[PDB]
Amino acid sequence: VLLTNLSEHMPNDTRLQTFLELAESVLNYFQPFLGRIEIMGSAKRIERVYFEISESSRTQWEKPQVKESKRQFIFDVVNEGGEKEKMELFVNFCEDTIFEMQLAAQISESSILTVRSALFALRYNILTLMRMLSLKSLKKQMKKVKKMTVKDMVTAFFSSYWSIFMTLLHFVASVFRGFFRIIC
Amino acid sequence: ELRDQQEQVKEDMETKCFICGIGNDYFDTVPHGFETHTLQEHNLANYLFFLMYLINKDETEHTGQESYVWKMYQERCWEFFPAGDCFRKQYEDQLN
Amino acid sequence: ELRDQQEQVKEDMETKCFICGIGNDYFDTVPHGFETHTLQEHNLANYL
Amino acid sequence: FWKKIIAYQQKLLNYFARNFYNMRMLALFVAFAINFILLFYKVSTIAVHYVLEESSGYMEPTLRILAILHTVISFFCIIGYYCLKVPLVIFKREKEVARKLEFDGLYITEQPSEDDIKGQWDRLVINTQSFPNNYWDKFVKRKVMDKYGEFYGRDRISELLGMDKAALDFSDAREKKKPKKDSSLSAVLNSIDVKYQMWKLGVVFTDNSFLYLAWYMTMSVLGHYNNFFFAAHLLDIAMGFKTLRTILSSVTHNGKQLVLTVGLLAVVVYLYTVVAFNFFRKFYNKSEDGDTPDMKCDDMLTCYMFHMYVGVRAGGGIGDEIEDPAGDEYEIYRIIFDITFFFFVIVILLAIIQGLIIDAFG
Amino acid sequence: TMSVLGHYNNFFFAAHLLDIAMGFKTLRTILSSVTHNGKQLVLTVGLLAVVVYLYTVVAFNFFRKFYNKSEDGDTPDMKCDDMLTCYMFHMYVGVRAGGGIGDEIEDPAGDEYEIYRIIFDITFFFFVIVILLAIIQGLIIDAFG
Ligand SMILES: Nc1ncnc2c1ncn2[C@@H]1O[C@H](COP(=O)(O)OP(=O)(O)OP(=O)(O)O)[C@@H](O)[C@H]1O
Ligand SMILES: Nc1ncnc2c1ncn2[C@@H]1O[C@H](COP(=O)(O)OP(=O)(O)OP(=O)(O)O)[C@@H](O)[C@H]1O
Ligand SMILES: [Zn+2]
Ligand SMILES: [Zn+2]
Repeated sequence: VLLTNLSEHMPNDTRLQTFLELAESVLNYFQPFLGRIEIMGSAKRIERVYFEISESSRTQWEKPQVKESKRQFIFDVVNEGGEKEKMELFVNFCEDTIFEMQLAAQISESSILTVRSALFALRYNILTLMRMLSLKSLKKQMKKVKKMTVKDMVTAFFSSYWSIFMTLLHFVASVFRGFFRIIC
Repeated sequence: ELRDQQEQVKEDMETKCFICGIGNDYFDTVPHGFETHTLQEHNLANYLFFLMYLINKDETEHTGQESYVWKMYQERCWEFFPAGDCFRKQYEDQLN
Repeated sequence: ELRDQQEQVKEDMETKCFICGIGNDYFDTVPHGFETHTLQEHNLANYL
Repeated sequence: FWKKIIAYQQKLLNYFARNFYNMRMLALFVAFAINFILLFYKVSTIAVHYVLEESSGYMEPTLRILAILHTVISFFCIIGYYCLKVPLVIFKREKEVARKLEFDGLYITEQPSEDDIKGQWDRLVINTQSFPNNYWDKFVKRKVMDKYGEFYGRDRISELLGMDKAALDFSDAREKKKPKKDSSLSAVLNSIDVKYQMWKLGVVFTDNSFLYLAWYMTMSVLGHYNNFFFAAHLLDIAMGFKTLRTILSSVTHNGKQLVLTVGLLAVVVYLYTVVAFNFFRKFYNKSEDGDTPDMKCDDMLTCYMFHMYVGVRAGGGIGDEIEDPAGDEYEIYRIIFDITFFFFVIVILLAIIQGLIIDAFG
Repeated sequence: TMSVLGHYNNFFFAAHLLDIAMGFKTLRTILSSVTHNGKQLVLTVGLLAVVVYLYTVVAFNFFRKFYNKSEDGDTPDMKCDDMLTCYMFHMYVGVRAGGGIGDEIEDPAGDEYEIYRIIFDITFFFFVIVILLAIIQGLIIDAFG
């Protein structure tokens, strides 16, 4: 906190800027726990206050119910609220939120198969398509295509995509079968 | 009507700070200036956290600034809330 | 249309003084400056 | 031999990639021709078979020619899609997985959540030798190694990314190798990367635009056994046309509030069916044969179906299709029942549906 | 020309009442709501013409016994034994009906295709009478704004 105050009030000093990097780990550990607000001080000047935020306060502040309460409060202030009542309604909301967070802190004391089936269907149905590649006996196809014809390249070029489409159909059917087996 | 009401809240929160009321035009003279102001300087959650700290802190253990804020809170005067002013505007010539 | 007409009046009265026509941005350099101007300096009831 | 045959292969691939969008407009024009010929399609008499009426006689051969042309064009639109828009999908997937490996450590510090199919399927491509095949950054493995190597291991990271351990060092050091031949079938079969082409096929099979185009092909193939599956190809206007997407966006913008409004109506007309089944049962007779009644609210399911179908589709509510309540002990109650059904279902709940579509245009 | 033709038949002088849109400048604000989104009111009718076609297909393939339009048992008046006739029936009577196609066809109770035909009718009512006739309303309304 002393280092943060010195850094934010001496923003162009290089000796402090070559000394702050010597405390990055400490200044990174306390970043979540370091509070920082701004007030109009007793000297008629804007002053910056540094305080401590505990982990329980942040955990209860980041709860879904408190966030929804904050959204509703902000909506109400913006729409149905004025400007002279803003900092009064804000304190009234902060007090209720603090009491709720403090009560929650004390009271709080101490699909997968569906994805797996689809993944297995992909694996199996793609290995079925890849086994004809992993044959090494396509030398017979090579021998009959060796008499080159653009017609036969057209035919085989269409046949590869037809095989891909058939593999996709098999994969879809396997997924449907697995879904029937896992719904019940 | 319920759509315009929800859009107005978003517009106000994206174009004006909740606490000070200064527009984003002033703060966006430095990159991500409005984000820095509304998440580090004038965060509305930080003011709630400060009030919690002040309330849960012993009265004989406040600093002078904390005692000043505590007295104004106890007599319900909200002039310790920056309104139209901030650090980077008060010290604009020094900071920049 | 009747909703936008009523919203425009509120927006104009909250963002501009009735008499001088100066916006609230100028007056809100002092806390509650627009309120002070529109209720003590340029109040439309005071002119009546 | 296998320089020129691949040259012709690239010629065909480029042709189909170029004409993907032009054959996508032709498969929509052939559909409006098949479905226009299908408007002259009768049923003839028991052995019942559908016959295509024709005075000219030119419709039947034309329909069979157009049924094969549509099937050919649909397959060409799948080939064209694979040539054109699949490389973009592969590039986008390869960029995301690489940047999650590097800047998030998705497979070093974290792991997929076992319910993300993309995250679990992207495990195979990490170890592949043909990784960033489409993504530009060829140094992503060397970057993840430099980043996470010291903490998690020169050897663990190398095993995970499938990079060579020590043969690279020996090759920078002293070794010899022998070249190979393009014409060699063994060379081609060894060069092709099985584990990467598996992940690529797995991604294409999960693509939401390849699956739709495959459905378009399957329902065109099924259009030869029965020529009425070519009417399912007229659902393609929403995708082909870009001006029918502004009209169809009003429904789909608030498309989740139009489903929770029908569900709310299904609950409201249920609370009315409860009241009718408990109190108004003598008023649900639907015939003049006095000997045999046709009571449609003597069972809860039948009464609920009656209220959901006839009362809902009625222009004044349930009271237009049930017995007159005059001169009965439950007369004012049944008048309230009918008027509230009309107000809350026919008027109000059928106004929310209108307003949801209207508020989407704005 | 239509004033000259009004001398042979005096009823061509009724075609001169279409001139109010041009002569009057206040009837052009009302008539601009239709013509502002005037291209979306044509692609919506075309979309309805395709939707009621996919319903006619289902009716002609599965629901043909329910389209008899007389009580003379000797002579049926089947209006979905031909695709064009069934499409005209669906486009005219089912579309102009206030509850959908199901108000003008046989009752489905006590049939094997009963829940399917209930779904057919309720979806026709929802998608055509309610939704597609709401897009037309909203297009005119969003033009005034
Ligand atoms: N004084 C202020 N304190 C906090 N946020 C402010 C302030 N002034 C303006 N804002 C704006 O309000 C926004 C808050 O938006 P919102 O209410 O959606 O919550 P959020 O911080 O985005 O997170 P969440 O919705 O998850 O709670 C901030 O992103 C910021 O731009
Ligand atoms: N010259 C002006 N004189 C008075 N009010 C002004 C002037 N210029 C702007 N205003 C604004 O007009 C507002 C008046 O609002 P409104 O018409 O609702 O009446 P009100 O003062 O709030 O009270 P009431 O509604 O009870 O009569 C003031 O609050 C002020 O912000
Ligand atoms: Zn601020
Ligand atoms: Zn003034």
